[PDB]
Amino acid sequence: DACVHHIKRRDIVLKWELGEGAFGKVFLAECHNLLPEQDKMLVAVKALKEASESARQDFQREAELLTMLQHQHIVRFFGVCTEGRPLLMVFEYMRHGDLNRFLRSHGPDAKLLAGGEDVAPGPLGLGQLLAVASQVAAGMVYLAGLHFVHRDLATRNCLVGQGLVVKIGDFGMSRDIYSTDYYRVGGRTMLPIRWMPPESILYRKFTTESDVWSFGVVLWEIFTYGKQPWYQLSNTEAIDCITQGRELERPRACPPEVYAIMRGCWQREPQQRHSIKDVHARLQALAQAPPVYLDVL
Ligand SMILES: CC(C)(C)c1cc(NC(=O)CSc2nnnn2-c2ccc(O)cc2)n(-c2ccccc2)n1
Repeated sequence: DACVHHIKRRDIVLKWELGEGAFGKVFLAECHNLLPEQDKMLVAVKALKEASESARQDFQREAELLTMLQHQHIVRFFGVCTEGRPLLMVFEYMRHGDLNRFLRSHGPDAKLLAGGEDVAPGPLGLGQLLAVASQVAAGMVYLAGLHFVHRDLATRNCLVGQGLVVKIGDFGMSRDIYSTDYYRVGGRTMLPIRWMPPESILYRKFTTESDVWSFGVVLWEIFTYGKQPWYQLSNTEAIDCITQGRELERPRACPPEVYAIMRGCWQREPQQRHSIKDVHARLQALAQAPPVYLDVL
């Protein structure tokens, strides 16, 4: 509560709504006197929907976590606004939205119409995809370092910004645009089953090793340009396939070495999976490698 930075309401000017959840409305806003170099900048502002009693504590833990967890590929948190209501959380605005939307909007069958400023026309090339994957991996190295377990790693939970800087976040399981990416158990609990390893589905254990599995699935989302994992399957069919040891096929756009990295994440025994530090190293080696090398994959 003391560690969390505070922003005066007068310094925040709401412009329009960006999105909406069950836990809050997100707005694009101007924030004044937040930084030295920038006299005025753009921010995402989550206004708390104070309906339930516990939402105020979730707000608090979110703001506390995001004040502690800060890194180049984690969503940037600037502080809260507690003076008056509704309570506001203030974030760095990422102009391309979520990585899933971005991947789909530069998929295959994308002509010269897509592109400009920070991305080329049409389908993202191998270098761009490896760049995306390396950044996410870097963010997961950091969380792995602090022994944080994400539990909902997926492209829909990654933001993309100016110059394709990618940062990991977590936007609840609240937005209805991605409700089919969860399996509703009974009432209110939602499970991202298609991203989950067999030990998480069967035994309900979430660890650093279950995140690496999920990164593996993010790597497949990236190389399928935002395709849902197991899109051909219903939820229960997916649970069956994942628990019975079935693996997602190599995507068309994905070369063998990168599929090898995915398979590294998908070892059935958690112990046998490669560390996120190794995966990042491999991807960044690939991301930064010269054109001559990459053209031969
Ligand atoms: C870092 C970690 C993965 C642990 C994480 C991140 C978050 N939180 C986020 O990622 C909210 S980002 C966000 N929220 N509202 N709007 N918005 C938004 C919209 C568009 C933009 O361009 C920019 C921002 N958590 C977390 C922790 C506890 C409870 C809930 C979430 N954990």
